[PDB]
Amino acid sequence: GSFTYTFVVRDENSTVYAEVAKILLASGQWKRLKRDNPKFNLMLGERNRLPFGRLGHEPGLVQLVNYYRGADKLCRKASLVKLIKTSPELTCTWFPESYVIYPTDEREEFRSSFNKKKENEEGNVWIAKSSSGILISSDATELLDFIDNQGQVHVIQKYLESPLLLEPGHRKFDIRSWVLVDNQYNIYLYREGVLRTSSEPYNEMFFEEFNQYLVTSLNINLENSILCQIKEIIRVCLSCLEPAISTKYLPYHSFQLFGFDFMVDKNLKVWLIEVNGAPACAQKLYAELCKGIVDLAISSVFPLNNVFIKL
Ligand SMILES: Nc1ncnc2c1ncn2[C@@H]1O[C@H](COP(=O)(O)OP(=O)(O)NP(=O)(O)O)[C@@H](O)[C@H]1O
Ligand SMILES: [Mg+2]
Ligand SMILES: [Mg+2]
Ligand SMILES: [Mg+2]
Repeated sequence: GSFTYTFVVRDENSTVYAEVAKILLASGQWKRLKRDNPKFNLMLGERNRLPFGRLGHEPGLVQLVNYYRGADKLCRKASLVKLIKTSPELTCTWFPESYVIYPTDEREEFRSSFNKKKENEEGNVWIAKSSSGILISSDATELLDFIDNQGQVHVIQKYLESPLLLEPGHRKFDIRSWVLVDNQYNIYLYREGVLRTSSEPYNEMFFEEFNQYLVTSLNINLENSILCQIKEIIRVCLSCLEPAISTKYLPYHSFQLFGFDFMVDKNLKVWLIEVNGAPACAQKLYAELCKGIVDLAISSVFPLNNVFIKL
């Protein structure tokens, strides 16, 4: 329809959306405006503290923003924990046992869990992390100190003592998928992940080789084990969040890119450890990705004249 849409960029430092800001121009149908110009169709907003209250007011403007208000209820450690312990649906065998500790909480239920394991004489190594410096120990009282020492509401999570290692180099790793949730709440998983292998033994590795280390050194395949369970976790996590961030009755549209962080243990079991709301990408994939975003979440709303899986 030879029409030209408009957009503002409120986050100059996002490499994922500094990229998108381009691919748009590439279609010859988009024009970037002044960061403060309110006549935009699409707003590539800021990582945190985004002005959602001013969306869908400008007369006649249908607006889309690249963040779901309230999506931090899944992205912040402490929140993610409450969310899984709240909704009855969350059968969460894939989520490390976790407790929120306020410096000044669940440190009482934590101690109970800790002591129970101590008497049953089983793995009792935990890791204390900050919701937004990490400690890994077996001493509760000590872990709790660390928390109180530096006020910042930490989370005490059960540490995976039996992690699937790699080689050469026998190093620990973690996988990270990219999930795109559009304005109608369709979920799309980019066919490519990325691993963050460790330097010292127990570099960034892609699904290219890793799909091999699962066969040329193991039994099953990349799909028949990991990629299978990963989909289930994504689906339930976002399904439990929908009610609290659905834009069905809001005066504007919303879409968002999430970066899920997983881990695999000895028995090839996949655990969820974190979900990042403003994930960057590999310098390599930054292209086939940012184009799926425009295709699936932007152009789907503002029409112009495989790679993704729909969970
Ligand atoms: N439950 C767990 N069991 C085993 N290892 C874990 C667990 N949780 C986290 N880790 C490891 O701890 C590392 C850092 O934890 P993470 O929760 O990602 O912290 P962060 O605050 O986002 N910081 P960053 O190190 O920049 O990613 C991860 O890359 C994992 O290798
Ligand atoms: Mg929103
Ligand atoms: Mg996004
Ligand atoms: Mg992290």
